[PDB]
Amino acid sequence: TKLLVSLKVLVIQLNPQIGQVDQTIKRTWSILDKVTKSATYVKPDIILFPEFALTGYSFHARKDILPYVTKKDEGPSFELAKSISEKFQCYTIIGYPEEDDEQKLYNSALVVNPQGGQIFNYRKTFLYDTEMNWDCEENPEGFQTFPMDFSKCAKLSNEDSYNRDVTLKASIGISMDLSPYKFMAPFNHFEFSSFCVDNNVELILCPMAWLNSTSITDKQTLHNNSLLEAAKNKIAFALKEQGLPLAGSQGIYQLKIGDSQRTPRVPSDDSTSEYKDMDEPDMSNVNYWILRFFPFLYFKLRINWFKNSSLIESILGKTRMPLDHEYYKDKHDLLDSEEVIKDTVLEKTFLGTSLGQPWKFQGKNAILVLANRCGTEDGTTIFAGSSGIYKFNGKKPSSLDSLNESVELLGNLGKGLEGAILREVQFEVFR
Repeated sequence: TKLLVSLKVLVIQLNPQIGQVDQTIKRTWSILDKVTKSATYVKPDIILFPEFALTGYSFHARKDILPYVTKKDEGPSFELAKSISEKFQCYTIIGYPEEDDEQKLYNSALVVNPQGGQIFNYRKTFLYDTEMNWDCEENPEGFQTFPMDFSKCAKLSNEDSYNRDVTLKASIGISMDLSPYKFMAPFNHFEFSSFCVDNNVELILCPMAWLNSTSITDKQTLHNNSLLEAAKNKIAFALKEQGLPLAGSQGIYQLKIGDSQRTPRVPSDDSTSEYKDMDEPDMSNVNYWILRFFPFLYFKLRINWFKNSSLIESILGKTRMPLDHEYYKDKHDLLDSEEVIKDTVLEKTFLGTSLGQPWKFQGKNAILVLANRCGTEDGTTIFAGSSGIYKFNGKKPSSLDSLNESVELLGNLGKGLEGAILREVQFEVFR
């Protein structure tokens, strides 16, 4: 049975700096106030914040982050999300540094329902180099899904108002989750987005602290003080030329609240990665993010892959998580066996292809909400901003970027300004 859904989605984009938790919270309440006063404001059903939204990101040592960690149901990030959720009767999702009872540290995203109750806590699964500075653990459950009960957000197709409830299957992916494992795995594994497709996820939520490529990441540069000093001068000039302090922009809010301006489809060029034009998205990253969701994108060649059964072995052979992942540290050939083929195996995909269909996502819908922070840290690291909302429409009739019309760019913030974007998103699910 086809069910139409309408969700009001609000994304908050922040430039948090380490040691400014109280200031970032104040700016957050300032943004939310401005949002409610917008001419085309409507109450959000869900509000999504970035990775480490209140704390800053580039922690260099366990001792430096310890004053900012919290239990999943205590502390500034939880209390903020609970207050927001009660004031807007919505789901609120925020990234925060977590500590558990056993003194283990994670990079996490907590989820609070409209009643102010914490219904989920997701831990980052693929870690970035920075997490290794402070002993961050991998999520021992690997990628996870969870239900979100939305009240009065759905209707049958011939009905005229969104008066029915719906439980959507959701998944959170925190920044690096979208990348090849450790940047070492094959690009074409598309681990996170394959997982979402495999598990028929409908609402994909991504708190991020994702870099613009002007950032200094070359390891030899980072560990040669002379090369590093020279590199830092380059970034300093790039911020100064933009009329910004080195940490980037704070407190000047770009608001796109309830408008329907879509983001222009653009191929990545040798200029789309430049840190200029703070109110425009980084289209190098927008295109790359879209590419990392390849299994959700229409691609003509899948018909040949399926016809020739070219991916059957890849499909049967793929494991739930990378073999060396935390998942298996404590969790555990259908061809040459008398075990039957289970439903779950028939749900599995590689490159978007399943055992049963050339393109498993074909004819389906999914919504992607990406909340990326902006600003700069350590004089080396420039975050890409460009938070946005996307619809994968599952339609046929093959570019690997924003030119591909099976994805809809419902709206983005700029690469450099704090702010907020609200979009009403309409899509279908089947029940």
